[PDB]
Amino acid sequence: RWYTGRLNSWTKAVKTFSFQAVPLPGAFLSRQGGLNGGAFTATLHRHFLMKCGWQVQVQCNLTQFHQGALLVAMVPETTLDVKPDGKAKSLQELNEEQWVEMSDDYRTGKNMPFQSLGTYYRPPNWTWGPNFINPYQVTVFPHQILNARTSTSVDINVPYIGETPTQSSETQNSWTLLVMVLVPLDYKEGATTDPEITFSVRPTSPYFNGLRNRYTAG
Amino acid sequence: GPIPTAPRENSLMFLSTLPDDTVPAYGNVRTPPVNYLPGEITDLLQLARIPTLMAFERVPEPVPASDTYVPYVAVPTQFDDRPLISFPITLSDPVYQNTLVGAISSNFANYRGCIQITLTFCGPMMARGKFLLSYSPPNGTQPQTLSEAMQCTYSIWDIGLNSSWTFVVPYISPSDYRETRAITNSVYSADGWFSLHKLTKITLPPDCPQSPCILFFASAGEDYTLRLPVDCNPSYVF
Amino acid sequence: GPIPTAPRENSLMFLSTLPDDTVPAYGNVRTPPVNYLPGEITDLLQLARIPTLMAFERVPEPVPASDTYVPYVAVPTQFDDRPLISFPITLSDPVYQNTLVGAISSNFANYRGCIQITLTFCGPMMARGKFLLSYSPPNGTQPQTLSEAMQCTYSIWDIGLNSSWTFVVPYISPSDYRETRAITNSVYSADGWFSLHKLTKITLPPDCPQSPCILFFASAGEDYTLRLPVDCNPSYVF
Amino acid sequence: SNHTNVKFLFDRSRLLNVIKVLEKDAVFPRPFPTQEGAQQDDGYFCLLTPRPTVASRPATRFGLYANPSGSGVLANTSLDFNFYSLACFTYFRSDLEVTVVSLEPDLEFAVGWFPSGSEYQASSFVYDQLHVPFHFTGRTPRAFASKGGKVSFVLPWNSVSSVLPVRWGGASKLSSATRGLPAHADWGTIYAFVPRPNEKKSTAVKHVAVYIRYKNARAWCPSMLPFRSYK
Amino acid sequence: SNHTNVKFLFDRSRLLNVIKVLEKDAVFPRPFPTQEGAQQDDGYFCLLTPRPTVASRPATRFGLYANPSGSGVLANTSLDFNFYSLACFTYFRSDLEVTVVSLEPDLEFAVGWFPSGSEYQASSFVYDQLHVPFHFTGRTPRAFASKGGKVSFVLPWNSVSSVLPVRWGGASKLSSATRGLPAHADWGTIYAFVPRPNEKKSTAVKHVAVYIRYKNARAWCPSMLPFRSYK
Ligand SMILES: [Ca+2]
Ligand SMILES: [Ca+2]
Repeated sequence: RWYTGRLNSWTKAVKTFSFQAVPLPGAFLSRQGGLNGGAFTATLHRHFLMKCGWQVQVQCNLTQFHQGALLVAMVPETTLDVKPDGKAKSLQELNEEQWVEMSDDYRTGKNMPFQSLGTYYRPPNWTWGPNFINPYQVTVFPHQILNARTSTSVDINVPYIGETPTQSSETQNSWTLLVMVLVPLDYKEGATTDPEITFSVRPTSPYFNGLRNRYTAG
Repeated sequence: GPIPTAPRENSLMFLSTLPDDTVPAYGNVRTPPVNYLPGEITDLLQLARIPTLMAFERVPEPVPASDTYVPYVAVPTQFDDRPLISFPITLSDPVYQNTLVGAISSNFANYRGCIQITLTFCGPMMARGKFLLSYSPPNGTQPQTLSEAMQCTYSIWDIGLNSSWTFVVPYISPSDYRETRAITNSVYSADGWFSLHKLTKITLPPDCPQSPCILFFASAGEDYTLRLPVDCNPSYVF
Repeated sequence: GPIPTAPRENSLMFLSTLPDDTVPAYGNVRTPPVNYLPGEITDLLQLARIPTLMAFERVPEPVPASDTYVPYVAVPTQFDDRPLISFPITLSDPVYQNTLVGAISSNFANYRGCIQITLTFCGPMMARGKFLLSYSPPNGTQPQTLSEAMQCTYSIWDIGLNSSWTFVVPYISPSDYRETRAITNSVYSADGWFSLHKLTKITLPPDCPQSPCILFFASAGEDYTLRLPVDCNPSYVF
Repeated sequence: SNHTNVKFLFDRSRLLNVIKVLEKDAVFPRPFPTQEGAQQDDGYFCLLTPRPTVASRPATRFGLYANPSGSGVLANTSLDFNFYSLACFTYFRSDLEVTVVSLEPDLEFAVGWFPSGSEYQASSFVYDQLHVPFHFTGRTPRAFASKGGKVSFVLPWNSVSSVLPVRWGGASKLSSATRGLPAHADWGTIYAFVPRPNEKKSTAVKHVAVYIRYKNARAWCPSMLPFRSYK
Repeated sequence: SNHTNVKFLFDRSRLLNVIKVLEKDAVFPRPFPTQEGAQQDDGYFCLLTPRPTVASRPATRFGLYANPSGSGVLANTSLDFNFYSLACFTYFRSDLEVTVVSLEPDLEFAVGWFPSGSEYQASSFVYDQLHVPFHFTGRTPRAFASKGGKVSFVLPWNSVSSVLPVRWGGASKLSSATRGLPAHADWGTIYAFVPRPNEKKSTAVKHVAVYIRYKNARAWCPSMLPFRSYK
């Protein structure tokens, strides 16, 4: 069955290489943007492993007299949730900032978690990381476009992936979504203003394993 | 003879795992028949499945010898909503250590398959009772409650007649094997906990001894497999 | 064993391109099936043909971020007898660099075949128009005039409905390949220029946004071929 | 040629990094964080994968000592620039060819190895007033220098994991869950030592490096590659 | 793999122990007990089995010089920790692969051998004012260093006994019947010597060790393995 949530408004203040991202299944875990999964989401904790695909939709309001462009693409094995603070994002940070813009820290991945040296070792000069983002290369991924001249919604499906045939329900975070502004928003004044966004999801062929009680507490 | 050939960067060197042999010494060698001897043994897995004794602590035993890490447990008069015995699913614990499987694995890298878990009791035969058993896969908390155990991989053993019972682990692993060494209680090796609860309290006629004893075993199952033997440590020489 | 043989002036030496292998370590090796994973990828040419984004400058963009070398261009209200955009036919330019083909070639010596050139527009759909396109082979002057472009390898794209269009270079070369590295704008590699002219000016109804945007792509064609991969540079680590 | 054949493409050797020569049983560096006074033998336990690493242990970010002075001990890392700049894909698996490269001319040495995630313990025993680090023999092979020698060898895939993720987005542990750290994605560690007793420990200083080659690999799915600053 | 195949399992080499380099015909150590003044050449007659041993003669218990000083001469022993910790069986038989390991760099040496229970006698003769220990030639093979060299070889089962008891409970002799001592369960003794006359005896001191490998073995019946102290 389908599941759906909401996302902020595409605003004129947003620019090219401005975006936001969503993790799978972390969206359900956080009920991100009002998202709710319910029965299977609770089942997650009672089953120590799982394996499934996905099937999604996204929507946003446009009008003929708008110009600008947006992009949607799934990307796996990313650490986009990690902030420069070194942790995944709570419900407040993205709900507040509402649109990320590219910077060297994410063009390099330097924000990834790191270790405390202790007094034993010299402090390094952080300069590089492998989880960078090169936006010019993202067209390789199959993707879909939402633009005033094109559409107001999109649909995509993806398979399961992972270094093992199945993975822990709690830790498996192979797939991540990102949505980015291809061209800044604009329209002759008075038209549909700063449309909001929504997203829908379905898993495909999900199979729970490792049956046990709900998540022996932390 | 003299002809262009291929050298190597490390010709004639010695590595501990050299695969081939060298010049022999002599011919005319003769050896006697071993036929009169019983049963040449070929593989570890042949013997690893024989039930071995576990080494559970003796509940603050006050003897000057102190602990008695021993395969048996005594029967309590009282019970609580927490197992008689619990332990992580980890090969490094002493009850694992001195088993056949534990001794083997102590010189291996990774493990695969499942193990046989055998159970035993030692009290007077005029006793009737039952016990609950629950394997707890990895979770966010070590099981305590009987109801929790019921949610876990669980079964109940009838002590009504048989004072012994057997069990085999299920092999669930995202990897082909699992790290044998207890480097850390991590997703690579650690696989939750076990639990043990007494289903109902004592039932005995007169003159029967009180608070009897309970015994347990362990040994490999048919599916168990290990990988990459590893070197030993001689500190026990001390 | 001991027999006359053939030595070499550099026996057992190490060159980066040694063609053969050496002694193995162990037997008994087992590996898991990768069958559950999707689509093992074998060759670069499989992916190189996916349209990639170009990096055209943002016409003196005044943002404190300064330049925005970006695949798109904006629609001008005026036009001149000189292309909207022109550039030499050379793999080293930034618009080439960060493409699939550019990233590949950055670690190759020479190139052969042809590439796909894809075009795009971003304005309101109530727009009607046309554009002229002209590839300029090497000559004594970089094309400016529309008439000059018409003499060059040229075609016209209808923006009437389709806001995208494709093109493929023709492979003309006195040599089998051409030097990939921009050592100099020389007969070995450089192959002229490209030009872009708008055929007719704007046509829009009321309420439509003004001066819309134009987008473009690039990716390898079927005939493209490279030679002799080359080593990289890590300075981007900075 | 058909160079674009990836399997053929990467089957060549390249440097990993240097390490210091050993002269006794060594204290393996402690898990982080590490404090002054916890003396340990850094710079000999040669990790075996070009991933970002630090002090014989993996790493996620890349930081380096751009400055020549400061407080504390200088760690060491390892990156395969060629392959990592050419690695526009997601998952990986292959075998690994490697060969010894001594830095000191005229060297006599012995080397050893243990696999991925294989814990280390040597200690030493006195052979007639002469300590013999246990590692002189043990579970794993060894090779020796012909007063200098190009020792070469290969190792297979070993991890319980089905494949190697080129770049990663999971979490390492149930606690202190380090993102971007797939632990079981290497081949272990080696160590080069003089064939002399601990008593024969010398004042001289020696160093050795190594070259590594990919064998019969397999690759999956796309992945990005670094951008270049336009200046 | 099928590592659990015992025959495959143990077919790898490991150190036996060190011995001193010889420079003349030697006095074999006398049978115990031995008294001061009965000067004898201890520490060169290399016994050839990892059983507990003492002064080129077998041993039953294990005792070692945990203290650095005392009265008398320090003997030497030999134990194969890996195999003896893995030896959970009763009877045994196999062949034996072995290779030389010189401790002194840049050494020139010659080595010899004689089988299990083979008594020793060399003496020496003067070749033009130069003594020639008879052992320079004799019943058994010899091998030499290429200014250093990895001399290797193998030997078969030799004892009149049908098999080798892993651990033993019989009695050695009709008199002084030492329990736990099966005498005829080894391969003999070797000896490394300089290819120089006795007159060329030098002040310098040299040492050599050896590695040993099991070949095509056969095993019978279970047996226990050591317990570990829980502390
Ligand atoms: Ca040759
Ligand atoms: Ca020859």
